[PDB]
Amino acid sequence: ILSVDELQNYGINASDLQKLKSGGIYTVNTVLSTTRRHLCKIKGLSEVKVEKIKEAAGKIIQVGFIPATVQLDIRQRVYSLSTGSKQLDSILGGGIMTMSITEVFGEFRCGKTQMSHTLCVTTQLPREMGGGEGKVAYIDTEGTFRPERIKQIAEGYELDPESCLANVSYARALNSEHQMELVEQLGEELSSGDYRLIVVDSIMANFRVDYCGRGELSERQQKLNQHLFKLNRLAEEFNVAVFLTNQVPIGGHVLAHASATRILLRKGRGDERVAKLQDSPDMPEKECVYVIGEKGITDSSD
Amino acid sequence: ILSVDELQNYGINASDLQKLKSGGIYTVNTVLSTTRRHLCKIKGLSEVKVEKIKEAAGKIIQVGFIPATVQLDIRQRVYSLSTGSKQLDSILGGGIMTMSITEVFGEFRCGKTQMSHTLCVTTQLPREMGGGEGKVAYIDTEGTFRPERIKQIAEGYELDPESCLANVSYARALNSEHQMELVEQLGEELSSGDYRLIVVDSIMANFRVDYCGRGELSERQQKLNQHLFKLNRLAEEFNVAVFLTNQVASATRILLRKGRGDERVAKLQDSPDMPEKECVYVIGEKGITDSSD
Amino acid sequence: ILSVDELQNYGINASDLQKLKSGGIYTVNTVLSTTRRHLCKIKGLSEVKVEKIKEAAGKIIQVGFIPATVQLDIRQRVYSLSTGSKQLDSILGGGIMTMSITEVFGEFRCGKTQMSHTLCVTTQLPREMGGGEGKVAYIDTEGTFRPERIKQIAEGYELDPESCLANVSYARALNSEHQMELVEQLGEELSSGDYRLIVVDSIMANFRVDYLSERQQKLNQHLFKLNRLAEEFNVAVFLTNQVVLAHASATRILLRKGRGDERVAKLQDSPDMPEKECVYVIGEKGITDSSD
Amino acid sequence: ILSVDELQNYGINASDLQKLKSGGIYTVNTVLSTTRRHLCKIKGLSEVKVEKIKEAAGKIIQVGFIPATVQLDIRQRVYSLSTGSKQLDSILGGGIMTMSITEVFGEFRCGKTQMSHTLCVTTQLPREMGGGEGKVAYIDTEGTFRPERIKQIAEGYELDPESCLANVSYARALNSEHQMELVEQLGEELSSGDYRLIVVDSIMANFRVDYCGRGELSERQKLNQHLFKLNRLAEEFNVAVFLTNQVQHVLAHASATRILLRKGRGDERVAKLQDSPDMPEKECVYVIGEKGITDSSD
Amino acid sequence: ILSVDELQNYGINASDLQKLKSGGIYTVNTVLSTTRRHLCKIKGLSEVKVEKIKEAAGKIIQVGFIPATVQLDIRQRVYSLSTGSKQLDSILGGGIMTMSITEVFGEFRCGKTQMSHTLCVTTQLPREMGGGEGKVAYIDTEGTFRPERIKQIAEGYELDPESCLANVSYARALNSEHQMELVEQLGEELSSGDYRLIVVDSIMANFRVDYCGRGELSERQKLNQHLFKLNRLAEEFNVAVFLTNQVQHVLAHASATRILLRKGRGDERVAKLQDSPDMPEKECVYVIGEKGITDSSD
Amino acid sequence: ILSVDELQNYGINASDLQKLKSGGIYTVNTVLSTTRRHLCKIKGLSEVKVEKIKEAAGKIIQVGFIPATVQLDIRQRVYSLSTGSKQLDSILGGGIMTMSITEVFGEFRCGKTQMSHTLCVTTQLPREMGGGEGKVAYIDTEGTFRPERIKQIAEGYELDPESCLANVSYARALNSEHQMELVEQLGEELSSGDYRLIVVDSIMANFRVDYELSERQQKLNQHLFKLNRLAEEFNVAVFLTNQVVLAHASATRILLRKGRGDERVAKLQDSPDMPEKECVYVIGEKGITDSSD
Ligand SMILES: Nc1ncnc2c1ncn2[C@@H]1O[C@H](COP(=O)(O)OP(=O)(O)O)[C@@H](O)[C@H]1O
Ligand SMILES: Nc1ncnc2c1ncn2[C@@H]1O[C@H](COP(=O)(O)OP(=O)(O)O)[C@@H](O)[C@H]1O
Ligand SMILES: Nc1ncnc2c1ncn2[C@@H]1O[C@H](COP(=O)(O)OP(=O)(O)O)[C@@H](O)[C@H]1O
Ligand SMILES: [Mg+2]
Ligand SMILES: [Mg+2]
Ligand SMILES: [Mg+2]
Repeated sequence: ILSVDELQNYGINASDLQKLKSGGIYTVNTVLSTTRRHLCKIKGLSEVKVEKIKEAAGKIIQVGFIPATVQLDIRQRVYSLSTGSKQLDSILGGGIMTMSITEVFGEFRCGKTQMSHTLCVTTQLPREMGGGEGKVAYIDTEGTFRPERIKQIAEGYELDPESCLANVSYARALNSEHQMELVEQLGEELSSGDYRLIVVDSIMANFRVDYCGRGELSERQQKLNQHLFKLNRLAEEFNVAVFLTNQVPIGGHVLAHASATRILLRKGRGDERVAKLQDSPDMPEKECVYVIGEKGITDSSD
Repeated sequence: ILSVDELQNYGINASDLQKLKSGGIYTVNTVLSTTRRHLCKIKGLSEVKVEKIKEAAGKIIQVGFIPATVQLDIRQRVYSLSTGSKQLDSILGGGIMTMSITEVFGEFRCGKTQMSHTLCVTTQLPREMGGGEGKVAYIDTEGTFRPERIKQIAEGYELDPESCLANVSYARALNSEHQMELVEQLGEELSSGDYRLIVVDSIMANFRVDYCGRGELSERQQKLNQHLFKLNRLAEEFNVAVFLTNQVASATRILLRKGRGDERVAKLQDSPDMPEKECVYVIGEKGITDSSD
Repeated sequence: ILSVDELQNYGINASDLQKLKSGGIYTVNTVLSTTRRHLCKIKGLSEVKVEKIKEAAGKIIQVGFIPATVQLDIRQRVYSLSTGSKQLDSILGGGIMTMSITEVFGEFRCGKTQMSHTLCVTTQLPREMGGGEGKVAYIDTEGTFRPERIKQIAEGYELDPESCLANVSYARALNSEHQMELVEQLGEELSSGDYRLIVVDSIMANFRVDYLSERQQKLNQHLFKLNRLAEEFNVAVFLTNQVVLAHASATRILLRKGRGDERVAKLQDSPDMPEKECVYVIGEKGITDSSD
Repeated sequence: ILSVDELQNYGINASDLQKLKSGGIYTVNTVLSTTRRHLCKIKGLSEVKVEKIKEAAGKIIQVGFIPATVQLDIRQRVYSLSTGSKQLDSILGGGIMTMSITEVFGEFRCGKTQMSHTLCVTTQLPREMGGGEGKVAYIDTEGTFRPERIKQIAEGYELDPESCLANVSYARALNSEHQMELVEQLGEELSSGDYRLIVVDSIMANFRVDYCGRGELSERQKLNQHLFKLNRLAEEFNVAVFLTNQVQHVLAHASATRILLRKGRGDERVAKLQDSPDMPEKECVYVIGEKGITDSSD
Repeated sequence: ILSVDELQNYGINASDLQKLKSGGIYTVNTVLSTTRRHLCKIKGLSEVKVEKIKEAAGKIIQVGFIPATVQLDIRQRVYSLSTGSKQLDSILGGGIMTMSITEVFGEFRCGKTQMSHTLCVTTQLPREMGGGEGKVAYIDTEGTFRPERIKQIAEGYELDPESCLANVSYARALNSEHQMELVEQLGEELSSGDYRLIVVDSIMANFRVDYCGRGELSERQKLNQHLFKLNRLAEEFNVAVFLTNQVQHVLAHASATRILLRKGRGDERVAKLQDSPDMPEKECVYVIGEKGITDSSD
Repeated sequence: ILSVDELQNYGINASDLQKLKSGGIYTVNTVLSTTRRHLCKIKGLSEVKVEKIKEAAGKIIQVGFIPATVQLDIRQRVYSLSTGSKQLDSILGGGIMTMSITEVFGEFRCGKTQMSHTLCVTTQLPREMGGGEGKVAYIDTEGTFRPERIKQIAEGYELDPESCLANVSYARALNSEHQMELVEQLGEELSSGDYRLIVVDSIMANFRVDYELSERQQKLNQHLFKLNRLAEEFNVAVFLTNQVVLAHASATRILLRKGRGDERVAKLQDSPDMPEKECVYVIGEKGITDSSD
């Protein structure tokens, strides 16, 4: 990831960089992504500075027409974060992928928060065993974050548990607007390049709580759009997997279109649970079997 | 617990604070957890002043990304409210957890009211003795409260019956609605911060009789739901444990069944910390205990 | 127990009092225990009107978290009415308990009616010897009520017979609907607050004849109304039953025929006391101990 | 006893009264007793009509809580029908009491039919000597109703025998359903208020024959309905119900009081009060003489 | 395709040619297409210079009235790019046709991106079997372009995956302004004449987010200019512009031919030729197999 | 039709014919129609030459008030170009009229291009069948011309298709200025006199993107004036199509609309002489045909 600071040599004053920081512009990728119209309304930014900023930013990263071979090289750098269950890793083609949006959904009691915790613990695993070796941002919209569970699963994975606990980040989304403010503020944390996973558990809870009654659902939806859009944008810029959790599916066409990958969970026999991929741009629908044990989400044979 | 007093020296007028008091906001955590649109809905509050109130609340304590190590340090303050049964304490990690909602259901004469009384007495116990050394609030819907039982249990644990009987604030939840605003007006009581337990027994007794007939169950549900929602949030910022009793949203769920003779069986259904287990208990002179006890 | 008339002092027109009394609301306690939704169902009352009447009633008597010492004090006024036998009263903690539903059941002629008469006479006794010093409302469904038995037992306890008879308010329930309307009208007569006991003998002798799901729902409504009335009016509602209803009754006792006139009373269920059994007998003095 | 015709002046036309009488309702007490649902089953009656009928009946005779002194005054209207033997009258507290069911049972020849004849002849006696001074409805399920015995006992009680015979309403029940049809047509002739006793001798003779096999024992809830109807008329007409039964849980709970009849030494007979709502168990000695049941010493 | 570099020897210096390159004019056909008023807007270009450039370009290729046999010969140079399913090719009369705008639209998951990848590979096919034997210009507006998918489909089409990927030129459009800047800069790369297809998947993705509120619908004429530029590129460069649209008027006018995609039972998919310049409305069955869009039978 | 070559015997040298031909004048009719001033603006033609040419050419045709005695004979020289639909020709009086500009307009997919293609073939037919037995000039501004469609329609009419394409001269109008150049030097091709139709499809396509309105209509009216005179002295029909000041130039106007289902409506919006009427047409393999046919 390349931030906005390293622009000092290209002819950008510190005042303009600070204005970009205040506007939520923390990296070159979001400099390119943000249009000149949206760049203009940034506080303190003129209608002539945004252009020269744009040509300055265009020089660092080659933004143009390229053969698909270098595009394959680009997509080689996304990480297939393991979801704990090896069969669930295989069915998704490696598991949750960074730079893309993946949603898990189902009834209550189906094992979603446990999937989130398993991702939080395995995301700090290095390459070649399903980890990304990158930090995690957890948004707790349900107040259900249990750090001792993360330490437990870390002991299960034979890693220094205190390190795993310090690496994972955490926020308690007290309301939908607090969650929105948090996802908007992720700029200066994701800019450092240490974070390679955002997990929201759940995504819709505060939206359903704050917005009640049919007279504001559309409002919710469009806010959701922005929220979801930002998440997707945050996925594409900093190369982080966005892992949503939702109850039931619900979210409508808005969430169906926003979510690139979708998984449904349902109960099986005892602690055995069964999952169904429902939508994905790479793989067809199939089935998988998992269990919730002392080390989070694993295979039944584990 | 950080009440709304610390807004005054941060740039908030006394009239604004009193309006917040009328608005149901009595702690810094509560105002930090209230939506701007929700905060301006309070009568006498304009949308311009709620913003400055919000950052005034935000300066005293930060809300956002905090390393999970610090979140674990914060979680370390929670106290396990001992049920009185050492084995049942073990199967729940020391008892009822704070910051969360506990629900108990089963057939009648299964000890749920006895469980409520035992928690109501053990809450006064100091730390490392299964209690938070804090006060109790009892919200009675079935009218089965017996202060004589609290005195008896305080005798059983070698506690002053008058002292434990004194640290219990009691109120009858006559109807479902009255239950709603009796839960709503807990801000004043918990703003002292001494409280560690709130008990409602039973949760569904008032709602089941206030809304009868399949013509309104749906709306009845959401009523109950919003009630539950408040309870859930009412459990978090105040570091209290809410014990809900049910008759046959809740973070913990327990089933109680009648066993052979005078013993009963306890089973766990839902928990965000430990898997389900099984246990046995009796109702001795000190309340719910182990059979050998 | 305070009538809603003090509510008149709070800027409230007499039409409100008449409407509340017509709707079955006869005391500030009933106002506090009645919901806005059901109070609006009363003809002539609007939503804001019900809101203001409720807040005025709450201004009369506060309903909120009080220290439990005050709850013990208000619990001290709870009356323990002797059943006539010292053993059963001891295993009951001092007799029957007000603010609660006591149900006794057993075989045919286990002494349920005789023990109902003993409860009818003992409640008129003052405190310090297991009484309640007040009147008793006797709802009879099988036709087994006998004033002469009450007179004889009252003479046994060495008190005026005719005053004892005039001290009991009796009603015969002909069928289930009459049984319900009687307990509905109990509020008006109990608003005076003199009564202490509500005997129903027996609860479902008319429900069985008049009818299942509708019968069960109607009986559930009946028992709920009885329980609410017992809670609000500081009276013990004592039920008898023959051989669902356990849900409403706070305390349950089973009666078994023994050898000859000897009878066994078993505490099958209680909210407070443990499972204990005892022996009693029906004699010239009513319900007495086996040695007595 | 106030008939339903007393509702005519309260705002009810004769058509509704006739429709009520068609359903077996001849007394305002029966109007109050019958639930609104059962009154809806009456042909030609609507829910509004049922409600207004009930409201009108409530006003003429009040139902509500009253002081128990008034209830003692009401219970003072209960007759004590003489059994014929003074000691058994003392044991029973005055004899056979109306408003309740009295059952007598025992072996054959104990004198159950003779007891029924004695009651049918002594009910006609005035008060203050054990009589109810009213008519008696005899139902014979055995063919043993002997008017000559009634005449003989009436002559024994120095009373006109012809009036005694004319004063008793005799019916012969051929089978069980005929016996029922009799008991729920009894409402018409009981409305006159002249009857104080309903003798059913016996209650089991027709049922033990008309129903045979374990399949029909469950059906004989029909007997429950029969006995409930008898108790209802006993309550709402102030008449004693004197049932007769033989020996070889229904009647145990249906009958308010019970008596065993047993054979003694020689012609002596013993009557044991097995159950009674208010009296304790005792035993009496009696004989069956020319005047029916009589004290053994006399 | 003859680049404007053919004007250097006709009496135009290199500076004017370089300015033409900077002005977006890269072909003599592009010179003839555009009006002199548009050339005079270019910095450093005067009216006389513009006129002499137009005069010189007119001599290279004639623009006048010719017999329709010659125009039939010219129309014989269109490319019939197979869609992937032979049935839909028969419905289209040869599949995709160049010098035209083909717009396929449908709901999410319908298979517009899969068909775009099938097109990226099948255009590279030599002709006589449904191909175009040329490069592809892929513009992605949603991040859904999978090079591995093209690799796998090309392997299904027994081709070298590495060269097949090297031919297609990919561009990720972050926002609408970038998407446009890309489409006008497409003129420089298209001047080689190697390309046969320009995929835009999807056309309206950046517009739904870069413009919000009823105020900016009027500005979202800029999209019309975008589509006009795409149409001009397709007309001048003998390339087929294949658009993708998401469903929930002027856009319909811009596209020469349209296809609508619908989901059927199971994985069966249906394609309807909603609008076509010279074909009737029909229905086709297709599936997304290991080699992209293909017939349901195979 | 007689070209300016026959003027040479009047006393005019061949040294001035080429420059006047470069000025857009190729026939004596164009000489008479044009004014002295417009000949003066032509480079190389002096005022003496301007007056000499016109005075020499004017001794073949007179100018004055005209009773209709002889014009009816000249009026019957007008051809009736069949549209392909008997009903549509009937409401149009037998088909598209020459000596005038016919304009059809409609929204997207109304069949205007198909109508132009059909009219390219029906002209090939002789008279007494709705044709003109002559060439067709197609000016295309949207790129929707298809010689294979002409093939199909000519096959439909039982005609030689290769000859039919041989008799259709095509020209693609890239922009408005090239469109006007095509129109202005179209006279040199029509000087042969064998043409019977001129198709411009569509007339407004180039101007809507090239153009500021004042100059747009200023140029458009000149374009329409030139088209109208071409149609006038060349005995050809100018067929224009429009997508939905033009109405004044076009003598006949037709609206094509999509009706219920696949039915299409051809309303006669405006005609110089015949009343507004109604028709239904279908685009078949033969081009434009009647709904029943
Ligand atoms: N510390 C633990 N060790 C083992 N299992 C646990 C632990 N904590 C929770 N679980 C199990 O994880 C299961 C699913 O939890 P969770 O993911 O929170 O469900 P949800 O899908 O509702 O979020 C629970 O049934 C519980 O038994
Ligand atoms: N990598 C793949 N390999 C095979 N089939 C695929 C692949 N990706 C998607 N599909 C199929 O195509 C469908 C989605 O096609 P896509 O072009 O992404 O739809 P759209 O563009 O209309 O949203 C999937 O449901 C699946 O059937
Ligand atoms: N060869 C053909 N045979 C029959 N109908 C056709 C043929 N070609 C096109 N069409 C019909 O003609 C219509 C196209 O009309 P078009 O000429 O494009 O009008 P416009 O130019 O006003 O858009 C299409 O809807 C199509 O159904
Ligand atoms: Mg969860
Ligand atoms: Mg797509
Ligand atoms: Mg067209």
